[PDB]
Amino acid sequence: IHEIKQNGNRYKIEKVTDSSLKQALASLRQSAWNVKELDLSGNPLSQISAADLAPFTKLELLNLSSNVLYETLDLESLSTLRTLDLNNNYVQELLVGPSIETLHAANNNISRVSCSRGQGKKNIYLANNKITMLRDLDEGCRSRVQYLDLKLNEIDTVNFAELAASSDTLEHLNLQYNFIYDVKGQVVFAKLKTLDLSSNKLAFMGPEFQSAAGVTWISLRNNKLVLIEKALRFSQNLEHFDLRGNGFHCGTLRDFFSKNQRVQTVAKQTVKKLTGQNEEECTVPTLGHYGAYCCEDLPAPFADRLIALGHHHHHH
Ligand SMILES: *[C@@H]1O[C@H](CO)[C@@H](O[C@@H]2O[C@H](CO)[C@@H](O)[C@H](O)[C@H]2NC(C)=O)[C@H](O)[C@H]1NC(C)=O
Repeated sequence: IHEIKQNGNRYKIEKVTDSSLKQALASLRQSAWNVKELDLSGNPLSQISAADLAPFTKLELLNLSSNVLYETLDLESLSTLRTLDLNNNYVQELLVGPSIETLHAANNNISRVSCSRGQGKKNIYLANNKITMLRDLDEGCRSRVQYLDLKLNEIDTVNFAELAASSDTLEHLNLQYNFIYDVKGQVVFAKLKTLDLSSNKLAFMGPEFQSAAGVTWISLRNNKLVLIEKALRFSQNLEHFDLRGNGFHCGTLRDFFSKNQRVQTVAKQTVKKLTGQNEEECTVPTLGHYGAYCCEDLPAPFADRLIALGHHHHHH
């Protein structure tokens, strides 16, 4: 009782099941040359094979969203596919081909993504999955990325070098709501416009952040920052700078802002825009401010001790 609706070279199939999918696709194969987009969203499909889709050699867009796909979705052999949407499924491991330009795969169980070597740019949407490290994405998936959304995953650390194959293409990196406690790596991201590392667990905004010197928008809101690398410099591009919700030593703010006066101004404007106030509200009134941010006097080695003792164990 399945239905194949159609509009030009774009087809949609409804009321299909694992048991009737094979038949539906046979019917579709009758006009395979005209199949540029196939929409299978909303069904109870629990699996689909590249082999099933192999005969559709002109297929550029495939929509599998809101099915019940699980385990491995391997479509690496669909050489023509440019856009794949499997939002809202249960996929654990995902493999896609050399023509992928846009990959929507939010709200799955994904812990592994692989992308065949390609030449174009990639936009990758992986919010709300089970990614625990950037190397869960293979090197193809980390090359020539333009937009990368990894929010609401379980990433523990970040090494910018692992994104070096996107140094010239990456424009947006969202890593908010992970559990990142350490960042390192020096990469010149020539095109990076936005970096979101808010709601992670960072204690030190270190020299690695020169990798983001050129951004327009950056947030480390609601981390656990105590210190900032005084040598960091941002550019005139910066319009949004959010370090609210941390635990800064006053000295570190004085040092950093002393050589980034315009950043101090951007910080104040950013807080004003978001809360209607020129400074953030502190949790403990025994706290003052340096510019817009709360801070405490952690002179001597107290600040360094908070950072070291924050992770008093060997490095994984
Ligand atoms: C894949 O199919 C889903 C479901 O039809 C699309 O999601 C909808 O997108 C349209 C247009 O953007 C919205 O009006 C609907 O509200 C969305 N529905 C849901 C449940 O999100 C989705 O856009 C399609 N993906 C692609 C890449 O075409």
